[PDB]
Amino acid sequence: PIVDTGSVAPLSAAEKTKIRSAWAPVYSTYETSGVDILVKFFTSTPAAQEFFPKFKGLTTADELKKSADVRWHAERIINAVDDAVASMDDTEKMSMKLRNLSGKHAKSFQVDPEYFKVLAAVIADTVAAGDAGFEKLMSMICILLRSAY
Ligand code: HEM
Ligand SMILES: [C-]#N
Repeated sequence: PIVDTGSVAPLSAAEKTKIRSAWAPVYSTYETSGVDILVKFFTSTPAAQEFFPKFKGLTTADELKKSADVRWHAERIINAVDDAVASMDDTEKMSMKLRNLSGKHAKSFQVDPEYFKVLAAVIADTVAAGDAGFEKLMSMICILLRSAY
């Protein structure tokens, strides 16, 4: 499972390899996959949607699915994960951008951080359900997201 504390053991070449092949298709169909992830997130975690002003009034899966607002936002989420994927070998680059995102989330949007690991789990389920390699990358992501709190 995905954790947002402690430290993560380094990825092995096998992990890196599978993360990359599983990520590919999700990224290339971002306009579709991105929406799916958000719909899934908000229907199972309704508390979380309140932290999103732009999505006020979208009360159904169908409404979420068809809102352009959700689509544009979702692409920014995919692009950020994609940045992490692309940077697995360069801890200094990876970290830098995530630390930045962390600061924005705590001081700018002021979100409750308990949800980072919940969203990250919807992403892992979408990309490759139960893959241990993918869950580690997602855990590194969550740790870093919590860094500015
Ligand atoms: C996997 C974890 C997540 C990633 C990769 C992520 C990524 C992002 C990105 C890339 C942005 C845009 C930053 C910018 O405009 O410069 C953003 C904004 C935002 N995020 Fe996250 N996020 C994550 C989790 C969450 C969660 C769980 C919440 C709610 C609890 C949240 C709430 C927000 C809000 C409210 C905004 C601003 C929306 C707006 O007004 O445009 N994020 N996020
Ligand atoms: C931010 N989702």
